[PDB]
Amino acid sequence: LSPEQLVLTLLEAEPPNVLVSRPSMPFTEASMMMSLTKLADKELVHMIGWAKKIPGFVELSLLDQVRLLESCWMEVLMVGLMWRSIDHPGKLIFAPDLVLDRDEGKCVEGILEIFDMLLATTSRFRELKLQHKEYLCVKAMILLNSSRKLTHLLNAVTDALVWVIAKSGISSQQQSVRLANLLMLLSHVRHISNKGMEHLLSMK
Amino acid sequence: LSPEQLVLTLLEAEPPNVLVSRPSMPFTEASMMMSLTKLADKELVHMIGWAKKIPGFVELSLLDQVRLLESCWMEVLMVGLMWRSIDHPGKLIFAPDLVLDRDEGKCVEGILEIFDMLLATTSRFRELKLQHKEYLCVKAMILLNSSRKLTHLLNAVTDALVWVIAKSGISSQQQSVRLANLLMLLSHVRHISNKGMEHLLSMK
Ligand SMILES: CCCCN(C)C(=O)CCCCCCCCCC[C@@H]1Cc2cc(O)ccc2[C@H]2CC[C@]3(C)[C@@H](O)CC[C@H]3[C@H]12
Ligand SMILES: CCCCN(C)C(=O)CCCCCCCCCC[C@@H]1Cc2cc(O)ccc2[C@H]2CC[C@]3(C)[C@@H](O)CC[C@H]3[C@H]12
Ligand code: NI
Ligand code: NI
Ligand code: NI
Ligand code: NI
Repeated sequence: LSPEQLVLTLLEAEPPNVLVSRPSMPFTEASMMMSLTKLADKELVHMIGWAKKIPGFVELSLLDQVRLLESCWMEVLMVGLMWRSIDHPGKLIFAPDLVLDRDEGKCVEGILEIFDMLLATTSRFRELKLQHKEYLCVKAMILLNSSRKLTHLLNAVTDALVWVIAKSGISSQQQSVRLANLLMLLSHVRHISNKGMEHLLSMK
Repeated sequence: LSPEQLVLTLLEAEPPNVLVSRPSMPFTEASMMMSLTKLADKELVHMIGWAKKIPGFVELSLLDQVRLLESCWMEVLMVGLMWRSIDHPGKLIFAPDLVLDRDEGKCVEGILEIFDMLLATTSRFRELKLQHKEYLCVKAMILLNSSRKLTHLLNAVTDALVWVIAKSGISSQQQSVRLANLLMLLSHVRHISNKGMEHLLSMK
């Protein structure tokens, strides 16, 4: 498979959006957590089908498959949330009809800071002018950077990210730099996922 | 400062080694933890002077300075340990005269698995044929990838890593790939540092 072809299959593998909605009345700690939780449940179902569409993922052992989805699922969700909210300052686009204002974060104890960390990282991706095609490779690298067919798969995604950056036309050095900047941003997603998780544990 | 000049100052900023030694008798949980702990203490002193030699680090606010050293110190220590043990399968080179066999890990409860994670990541760096000059930039990127003079500093280190990879002579695409592989290895160091820390907490 060529890089371009790898990208095209990732593009077609995007999960469908989820059918949700904001309760008409003002959010409460209960209804906001109820909404986020139902949303994630449906996204988690679609995430499994998405990973199965990544070229070579189903050829991995069932155990490795489950292992990857299990250890980086909050990260895959957050980066999708960031991509969706990239062009909307102060807003988190959890789902097409589940758009939350930053200030709504005070509706839940301790979610405000997590919202703020998501908004900041999203702003960095915006400043970097992240492209939708680079978002697809970066998302697949989060799921896979955790040995043999796996390393092969990661390499393929990496060559697909490099091909996408080459098509932007900047210089060779600026292409390396851009690569380094995209990858260093994923470690920020890792950090916010760890805090979001602890935020969940203490909560439920 | 040119990339080459940035590298040369990092090279001269390497901390001096520490004066330590193995107790003559066979290690016990107490004497192994005593040795590791004294070693780290002295390395932690030298780490502070090293960071102060990174071009632009002292111009950062005192608060940011302390913040960086405080959040990624175990990572900077582990990557130095990995570099030192790169050419020695089954051995962790904690210090010139503090060389531990893998099997000595059973001398302390729960250290065996941490030793094993360090040895595995070290083997990956060996397979990648990590160069000492790339090790210097990667180490400085761990300390700095955590806004303005900081971003400037990180960019400078990144351009220094890219310059070092260009001098290896591989193709443009293989240079991007190599960059992506070095950076993805640092996230493994992050993970082992988290486990080593928890291992310490539960312990002391
Ligand atoms: C997909 C395969 C893995 C499935 N496995 C093994 C699992 O364990 C899944 C476990 C399901 C966990 C149920 C809880 C659902 C998570 C909802 C996340 C909830 C909804 C959500 C949705 C997104 O699309 C992105 C981020 C987020 C989270 C960001 C961080 C928040 C704001 C935290 O601060 C509190 C609420 C969290 C948000
Ligand atoms: C430098 C500025 C930061 C200083 N600050 C704010 C601090 O808090 C420093 C705190 C000092 C912590 C004291 C404990 C010393 C750490 C010794 C680490 C101990 C020695 C050591 C030395 C290395 O050069 C590399 C890794 C390592 C660790 C690897 C992971 C191990 C094997 C764990 O599984 C148990 C022992 C750990 C090893
Ligand atoms: Ni569905
Ligand atoms: Ni939009
Ligand atoms: Ni000294
Ligand atoms: Ni050696």
